[PDB]
Amino acid sequence: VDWHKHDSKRMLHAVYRVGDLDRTIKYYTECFGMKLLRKRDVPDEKYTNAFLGFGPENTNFAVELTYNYGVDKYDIGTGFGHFAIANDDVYKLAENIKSKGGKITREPGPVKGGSTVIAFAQDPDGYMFELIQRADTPEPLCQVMLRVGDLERSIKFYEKALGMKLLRKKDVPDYKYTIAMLGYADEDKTTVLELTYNYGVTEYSKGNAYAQVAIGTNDVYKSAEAVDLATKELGGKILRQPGPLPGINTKIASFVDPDGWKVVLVDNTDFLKELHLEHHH
Ligand code: NA
Ligand code: NI
Repeated sequence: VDWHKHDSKRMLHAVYRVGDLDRTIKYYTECFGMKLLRKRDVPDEKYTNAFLGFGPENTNFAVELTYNYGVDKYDIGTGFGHFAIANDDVYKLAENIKSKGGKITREPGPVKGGSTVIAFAQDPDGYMFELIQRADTPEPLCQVMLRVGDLERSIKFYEKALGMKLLRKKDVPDYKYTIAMLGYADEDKTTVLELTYNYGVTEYSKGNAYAQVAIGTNDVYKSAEAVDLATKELGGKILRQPGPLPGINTKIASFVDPDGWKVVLVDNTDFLKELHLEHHH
């Protein structure tokens, strides 16, 4: 209810799995112009994380790659849409991606109409990146797009569970889809969650590739209460109850939305503590 007004939430990162960490890092840095921000090896649990993006994690959204030792392939499934990168010259960007050995699946040009210039690139594991031409972006990693079976239900869920704003809604009956942009700030200044409904399609597979999106909150207990209240009316479920993780002590909670997409809430202060320990110690 009123807690969302008092909280200061932020989209932190999308977490997903990759077959070859160095290869992805090279593709993102050379083709997409990302920076490698942080890398954490966790050999006791046979994984390595790498965080990449266009600005420091304390002010920007990132991608969090997970490499499970020896595991070289995953199943993306049908529900996962794409990540989007906004850039002021998509023709040049798509040419860069090709010249670095990357793959363009949809050549640069205006969309449906037109006239926004877009392109699509495909990464080594198969994840799609929409390239969107925007003149002066403050946050290039600008969308995570997921498919959903009931858009109204989802919009209400992200509003009530997570305090997101419905930023934009666009129905395109000519092509049998509707989209919504959800987030914590104006669409052109932030990373949005784009939810896509295809007419008469109510289920998709979650696969095992995409893991979750992480959202920072000033109180995981209060935010998890809000989520639990939402899930009672609309669907989804708390998975990990709010509390500190052993050792590091970062407070988190996790849940699934009405479609099965996974969200992790992270205590904002604890997240900054994590970043600090990596970078300054
Ligand atoms: Na599309
Ligand atoms: Ni210190």
